[PDB]
Amino acid sequence: VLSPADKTNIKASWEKIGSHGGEYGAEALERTFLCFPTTKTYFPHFDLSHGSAQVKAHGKKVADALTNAVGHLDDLPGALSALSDLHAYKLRVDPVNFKLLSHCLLVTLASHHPAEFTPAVHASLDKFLSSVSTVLTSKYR
Amino acid sequence: VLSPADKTNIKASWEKIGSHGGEYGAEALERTFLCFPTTKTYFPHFDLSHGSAQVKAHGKKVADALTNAVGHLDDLPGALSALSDLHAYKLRVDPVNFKLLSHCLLVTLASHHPAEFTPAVHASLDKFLSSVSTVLTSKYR
Amino acid sequence: VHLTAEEKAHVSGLWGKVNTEEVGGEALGRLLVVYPWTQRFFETFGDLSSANAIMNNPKVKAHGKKVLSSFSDGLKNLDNLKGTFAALSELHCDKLHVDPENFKLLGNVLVCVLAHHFGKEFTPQVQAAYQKIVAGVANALAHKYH
Amino acid sequence: VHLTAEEKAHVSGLWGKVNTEEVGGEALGRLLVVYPWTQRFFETFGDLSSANAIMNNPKVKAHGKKVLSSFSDGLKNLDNLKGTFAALSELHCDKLHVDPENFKLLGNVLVCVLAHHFGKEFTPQVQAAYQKIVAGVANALAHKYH
Ligand code: HEM
Ligand code: HEM
Ligand code: HEM
Ligand code: HEM
Repeated sequence: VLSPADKTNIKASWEKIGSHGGEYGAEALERTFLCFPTTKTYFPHFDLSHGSAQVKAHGKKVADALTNAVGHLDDLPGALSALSDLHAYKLRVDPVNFKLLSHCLLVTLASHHPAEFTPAVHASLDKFLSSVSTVLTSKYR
Repeated sequence: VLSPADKTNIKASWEKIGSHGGEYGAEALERTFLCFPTTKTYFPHFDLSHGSAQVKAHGKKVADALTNAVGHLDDLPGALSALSDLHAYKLRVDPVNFKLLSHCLLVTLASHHPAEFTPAVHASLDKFLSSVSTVLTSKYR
Repeated sequence: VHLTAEEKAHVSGLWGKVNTEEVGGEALGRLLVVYPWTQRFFETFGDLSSANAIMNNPKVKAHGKKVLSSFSDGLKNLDNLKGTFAALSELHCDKLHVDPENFKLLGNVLVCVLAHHFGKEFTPQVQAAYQKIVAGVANALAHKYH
Repeated sequence: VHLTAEEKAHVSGLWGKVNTEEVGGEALGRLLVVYPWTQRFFETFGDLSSANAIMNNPKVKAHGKKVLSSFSDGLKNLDNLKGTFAALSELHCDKLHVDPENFKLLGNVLVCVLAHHFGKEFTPQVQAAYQKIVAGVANALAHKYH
């Protein structure tokens, strides 16, 4: 359960990430494929090269949905229902995979934005990414 | 996230428990203390000997919290806020222990209510317990 | 895991009453219903779209049986679980790509399934011994991710 | 973990530049701030009420330093991680009762901290090798529990 400070923290930090999200998403994805290879069995139909243009494109799609979610912290189930149908019903992603990508996202943010990545921001962001994960892996339609 | 089919199944099976929550809750505690000894660490001040009256009484309180929870399925952060205060700020219970107690509760139920313990109800109560557990280990006010 | 002589007796004494045709299919059915992302692993088994479809699929029942006599071989070799699952471990690591966190879940499911069948006689002492078994089997099955 | 010589170089290359005082401290604080139940184990350390209190707490820093020196000793015995962490395993299992699940959490906090200090130099590849260490430290700390 997100606290209010959690929200004002989550929104604050996403302000800074902001127009850079697109590439943080791709870096995060790249980080995960690379550090936890099993995750690539989910994208058999993708170029998983280091420069990959699809990975970049997909990072952008991931980061948008993350933007979307920061706007809807009081009703995440409502806002991410379509992403939930996709990940839970259709693709059937093992939830451990979310833990891996969420960790790689945090690491990405830490890398590009050390001054904004205070312990407290770290803390709210981790709750955030894990709420998001619960919604995406739940079947509630 | 719970679907209203989960909600329907959670209510059903909890109604079938009836006036037995208390015994189930005590037995669930017994089993958790016994299968995972390190849980006992949280109760250094209790009589944990088998059959104990402090345990039966506490089971009754745990089962009432659950009945309370079943009654407010649309607003568990709201309804459980004092219990989150107790388990998250004051007692600081490792989340792992909630998984352990939840599993022992389901075994308790399965062993007393086989006809009810259908797969679909099993699936719902687990969501239920994990939803409860998240709220009680979250610091949100 | 590492069982005392007394725990071996509870575990072996219960297992003789276990219907190996029913129990494995019920264990696996429930894993697929309760932990539904586990269906991704068993697509080629048929439609798995409802609790009732999953619980009546004959491929689910038949795979279940295999899982469960594998556990039986386990019981005959408790003091070397690693050794007796080395092969199964490779299979699930390199070929199938099953995260080991799912071995724990199937383990707890099986236990719930035991409590279902045996009711009262699934006493807390007996459960305690099985929890050691399934912990140990989940662990054996995982050590090839090292 | 047996690390490949490439991985061993990525790891040891970066370790050489880690302020073992700063970093041990930051990783521990962040552990208590981000996974606040971990505070229960550290009650005799003083006020752990606010993030700031935790990050500035002297006893937290000092303990940070031990944790990391322990990690440093790990890097020296890379191919006997389990025996190098035998004693710390018992201490954490039988004396303190810290669930094995928190070790992978501290590894993860540790990795975040290293990303935070080295930005661009913490490249995906280097990270892949640290994930392997931390995972290995965690497994080695868990030996006595199973
Ligand atoms: C916070 C976590 C995640 C978010 C916000 C997210 C979001 C998204 C979004 C926005 C799409 C695009 C849907 C579309 O418009 O086509 C998508 C597709 C997809 N996601 Fe995720 N996702 C997340 C986690 C994961 C994880 C952990 C996996 C498994 C490793 C995964 C696997 C996929 C796959 C395989 C696709 C379809 C790829 C394609 O064919 O184009 N996602 N996801
Ligand atoms: C759904 C799961 C749980 C529920 C519903 C629950 C409910 C409760 C309730 C209602 C109380 C007492 C309220 C009062 O008298 O003011 C309580 C107290 C307590 N709980 Fe839980 N609890 C749960 C899980 C756990 C777990 C897993 C642990 C640790 C193993 C734990 C440890 C404690 C402790 C140490 C107390 C203090 C009891 C005393 O000193 O009198 N709880 N819980
Ligand atoms: C924890 C106890 C487990 C045991 C004892 C076990 C045992 C087995 C056995 C005996 C086989 C078949 C090999 C053969 O017939 O020659 C198998 C294969 C397989 N396992 Fe498991 N397993 C376990 C857990 C899991 C889990 C948790 C999953 C995934 C959720 C899984 C996924 C699979 C899959 C997809 C196959 C291939 C079956 C086929 O397509 O024929 N296993 N395992
Ligand atoms: C990477 C994982 C970890 C490593 C390598 C590690 C290492 C250490 C070391 C070297 C000591 C000091 C032992 C001595 O020389 O006397 C220690 C003590 C201790 N550790 Fe850990 N630790 C880890 C994780 C954890 C975690 C996650 C917790 C709690 C959640 C924890 C709780 C404690 C406690 C309570 C002490 C006693 C401290 C005192 O009162 O002085 N450890 N650990």
